[PDB]
Amino acid sequence: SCMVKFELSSSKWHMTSPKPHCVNTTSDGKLKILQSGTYLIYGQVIPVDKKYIKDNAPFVVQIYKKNDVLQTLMNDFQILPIGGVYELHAGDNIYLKFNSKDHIQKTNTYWGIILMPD
Amino acid sequence: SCMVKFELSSSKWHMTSPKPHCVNTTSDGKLKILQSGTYLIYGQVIPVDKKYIKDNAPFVVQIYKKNDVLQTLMNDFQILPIGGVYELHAGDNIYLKFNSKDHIQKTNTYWGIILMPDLPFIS
Amino acid sequence: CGPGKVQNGRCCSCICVTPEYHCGDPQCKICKHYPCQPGQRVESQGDIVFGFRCVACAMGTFSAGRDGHCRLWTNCSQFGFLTMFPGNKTHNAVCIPEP
Amino acid sequence: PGCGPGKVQNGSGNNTRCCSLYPKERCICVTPEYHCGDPQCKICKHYPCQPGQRVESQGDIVFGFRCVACAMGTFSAGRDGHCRLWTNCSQFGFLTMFPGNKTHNAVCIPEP
Ligand SMILES: *[C@@H]1O[C@H](CO[C@@H]2O[C@@H](C)[C@@H](O)[C@@H](O)[C@@H]2O)[C@@H](O[C@@H]2O[C@H](CO)[C@@H](O)[C@H](O)[C@H]2NC(C)=O)[C@H](O)[C@H]1NC(C)=O
Ligand SMILES: *[C@@H]1O[C@H](CO[C@@H]2O[C@@H](C)[C@@H](O)[C@@H](O)[C@@H]2O)[C@@H](O)[C@H](O)[C@H]1NC(C)=O
Repeated sequence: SCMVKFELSSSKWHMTSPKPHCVNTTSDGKLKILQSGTYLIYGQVIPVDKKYIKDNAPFVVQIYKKNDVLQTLMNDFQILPIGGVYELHAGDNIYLKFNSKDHIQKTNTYWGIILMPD
Repeated sequence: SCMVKFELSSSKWHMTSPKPHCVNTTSDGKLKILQSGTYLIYGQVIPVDKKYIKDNAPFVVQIYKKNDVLQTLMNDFQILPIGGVYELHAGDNIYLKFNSKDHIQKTNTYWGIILMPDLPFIS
Repeated sequence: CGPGKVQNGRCCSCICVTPEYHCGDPQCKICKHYPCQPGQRVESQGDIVFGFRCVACAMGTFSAGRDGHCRLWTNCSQFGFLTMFPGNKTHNAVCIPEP
Repeated sequence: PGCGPGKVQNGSGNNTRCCSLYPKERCICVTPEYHCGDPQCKICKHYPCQPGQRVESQGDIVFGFRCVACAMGTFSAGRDGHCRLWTNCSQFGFLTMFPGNKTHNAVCIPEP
């Protein structure tokens, strides 16, 4: 198996092995794919309550491949699940992009990836 | 490695074994948890194009446990990923409920679960 | 039944009791707001969370307020009265006695 | 489509109405009350911002908009939402009959 989980409140990953054969993890929540194959991105982006937002900006989240937008997500400042089944290859960078970092609540905001069996 | 994947385009499952030891899948797209532990609900709900909507209903998708509303998801008819990490017990029923069946597109629509291993080593 | 209250079974017997407010749930768990100008009517289009419309009142029905549910016309002939005004989709029939 | 609220992006490599290089490449949403809603001007959104204030962008992926007053030395007389500098009368040899406020331009008069 090969699976990771990034806890944003602690900026630490939770891995199945200290040296995963599928991805290389960074300290800022980014991923480099080491083995080509089918993968499953997952996670939940928890925004801070709308009553606390000052900058009137849309709550937008993007999942980035190397330079391609895998998906663009937005809603009205609610629990935002991300991910999906994507066919990735070796050498791909996986990272997230937020419309404004103020919108994101650190506590219980996580994301990761898992290698896909058939 | 208990993992299942339901394809709503053909209403058929994609399982690892002929019978998963953790869940018992139904042909309509529901599940029944048979083993306590951690699971990963996932899936993408592809809504029909916003110009094809005649009944101007919100695009609300909800995942349900036995009787507890697990999560409520809604947006202005865009790609809607679902799921998340949730601790589950044996006997829990997992099924989706939608706001209007006219919104869900059959193509590219899928959802399932995976049995979660423990993730001991932290960086 | 609460836009400013709770459900007090003015309540279920569920109807959202305040003008311009109709239920936004198949179980009336919450009461949303929707004006629907007199003569129109509120159409619900949700199975989880309700969407609201404003469809006009069919002939024979009327709505002279922002409630959003058409009321039937007052039939004067059923009471032995004569109709001083038959009525349109925004006003009711006005009856008067016979001399 | 960085210059179309009713059109396309027609690169202003000559002054007509669009993007032009200088930021390095620089697109302007050409219709009043419409300013760009993207770091690449991929789409043009609508925001009135009544005269006297400019539009503040607050997004890194999709833009949010505010109405903040023009700074000292700038003016805006319409609902566009971008403040322009005061006309410097002394540059052309003119005199300020009226120096200008945040909603009206300066009034230059020649030397009598
Ligand atoms: C900003 O200035 C305007 C205009 O000032 C007057 O008119 C100028 C053209 C110039 O001749 C100045 O010396 C004058 O003091 C103020 O008033 C508006 O003036 C216009 C005439 O152009 C008139 O049509 C409007 O009704 C006036 N509006 C108001 C509200 O008085 C205006 O008050 C100034 N605004 C601020 C915020 O300072
Ligand atoms: C609908 O009817 C409205 C009401 O008309 C006025 O009030 C009624 C009760 C009578 O007293 C009548 O004599 C008054 O004129 C009208 O104002 C309105 O124009 C009508 N609209 C249509 C479309 O018929």
